[PDB]
Amino acid sequence: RERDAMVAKTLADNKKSDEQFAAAQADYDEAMTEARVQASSLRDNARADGRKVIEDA
Amino acid sequence: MSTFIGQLFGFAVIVYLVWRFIVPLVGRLMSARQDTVRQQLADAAAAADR
Repeated sequence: RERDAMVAKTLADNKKSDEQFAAAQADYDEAMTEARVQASSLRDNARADGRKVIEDA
Repeated sequence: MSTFIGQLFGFAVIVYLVWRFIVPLVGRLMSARQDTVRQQLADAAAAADR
């Protein structure tokens, strides 16, 4: 029983390891695209109120 | 006390026959199984550290 549980745990460990490996790049890209969409949120609000002050002045 | 000697020669030839033919194959079989389970444990530890 222990040896069969061991081989099953080894298979599951390999699978979960490769899955977490892929999830590494997945969440890295997710975080950096959240970051760049936050960045692109700025530089437009700045452009927005710049346009507002240019026109009101 | 001479049947003892004849049977003993019979036992000698039968143990020679087994040590010649049978014990090599069963040794190979148990060694193959030993090395198989060894490799299993090794790659188990490998997948764990991976």
